[PDB]
Amino acid sequence: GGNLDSKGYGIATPKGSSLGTPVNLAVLKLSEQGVLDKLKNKWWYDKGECG
Amino acid sequence: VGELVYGKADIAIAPLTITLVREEVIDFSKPFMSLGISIMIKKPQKSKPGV
Amino acid sequence: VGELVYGKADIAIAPLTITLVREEVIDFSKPFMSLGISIMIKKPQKSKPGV
Amino acid sequence: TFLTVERMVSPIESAEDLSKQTEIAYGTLDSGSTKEFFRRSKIAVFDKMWT
Amino acid sequence: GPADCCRMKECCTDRVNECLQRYSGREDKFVSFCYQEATVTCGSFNEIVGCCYGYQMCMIRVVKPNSLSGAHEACKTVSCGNPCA
Amino acid sequence: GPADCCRMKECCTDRVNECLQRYSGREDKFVSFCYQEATVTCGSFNEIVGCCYGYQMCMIRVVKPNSLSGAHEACKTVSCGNPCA
Ligand SMILES: CC(C)S(=O)(=O)NC[C@H](C)c1ccc(-c2ccc([C@@H](C)CNS(=O)(=O)C(C)C)cc2)cc1
Ligand SMILES: C=C(C)[C@H]1CN[C@H](C(=O)O)[C@H]1CC(=O)O
Repeated sequence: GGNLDSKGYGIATPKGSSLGTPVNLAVLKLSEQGVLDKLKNKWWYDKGECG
Repeated sequence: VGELVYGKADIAIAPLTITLVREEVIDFSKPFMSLGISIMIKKPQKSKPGV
Repeated sequence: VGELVYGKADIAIAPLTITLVREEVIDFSKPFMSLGISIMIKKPQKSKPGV
Repeated sequence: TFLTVERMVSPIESAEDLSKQTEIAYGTLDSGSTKEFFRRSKIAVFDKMWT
Repeated sequence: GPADCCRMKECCTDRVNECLQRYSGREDKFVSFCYQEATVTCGSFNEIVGCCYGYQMCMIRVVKPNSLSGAHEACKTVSCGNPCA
Repeated sequence: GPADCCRMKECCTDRVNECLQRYSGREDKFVSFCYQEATVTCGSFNEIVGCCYGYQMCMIRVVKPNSLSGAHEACKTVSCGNPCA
């Protein structure tokens, strides 16, 4: 069946940290460049033992 | 989250689900992965053709 | 985006896609809807095969 | 053979197939996030498609 | 004409700095904006990366309101990183 | 550990020149060799391109035997071109 709810994971940083915006922009760039996708395919599917 | 609030860690990278309660105390980056609550069971045997 | 940057509008609510280029100029809330680039075509018709 | 022709599947099963064939023309909006995604994209298939 | 590396960097830092100067006192907000403009004017090998990525990041994390001059002077020598991806 | 651009370029020219100094009179022949070694020592974003491509081409086309010093002094300011392609 489907999913009960739709949500997501994320990188967490303390409020008022200097790292927050750089990390966020990094996640965005990685997202558009397809790095995240390629990474998931690497860890989840590509070596997948079923079929 | 606790280690982040009390300053025992500068950043958190892990399958940390984004929730309102956590978003109140900490800062979440834009989500790097999408998921949802789903149901897992044991795959059944082939139902056989039948008549 | 322009109306927001140049201060003709306080907030923007619309199917506005999150992009790095936009995340640099303005601030995006956590995503309220998930989507992706997809392919659309004309569905074939098997109706009225005839004798 | 005819009933296998009805049973035939996958005219286009993926974005890549569009890149592989010139018979079916395809496009995006005159502007907006999709076109820009294809323009700025450095990953092979989408690049080809953009060209 | 011909594209360079060093030229692109020096131009990048200078254009970013000159841009942030108009936004003085709100400076910490507009770093990405001015970096966008600078990438446009100075050009970039990868539109996503920009003219100098490392300088952008350093500025974004360091810059505090009205602290611009010192921040830029500290960050302008930083390595830009890989202008490919 | 980012490799920047400018640092890599100045390193490239310096290593190429310093290498070509070792071969006297054969300078025009060993340009590609020294460019190879220099790309090795300074690293490159694209192994094929090398640290600075435009400088390599400039040297190869300019450099004549015993003409090393002037040729290098002329060629070290040239645009390197696209480092990723
Ligand atoms: C633009 C990209 C940086 S991205 O979209 O943020 N990340 C890419 C990644 C594959 C991804 C893409 C989309 C989503 C996603 C997940 C959920 C939702 C809605 C249904 C709820 N959003 S939320 O953030 O979980 C919630 C707490 C409000 C909307 C978008 C999660 C992860
Ligand atoms: C419907 C339009 C014109 C908008 C909606 N989202 C995209 C955007 O945020 O630009 C555009 C569509 C697209 O680019 O395919």
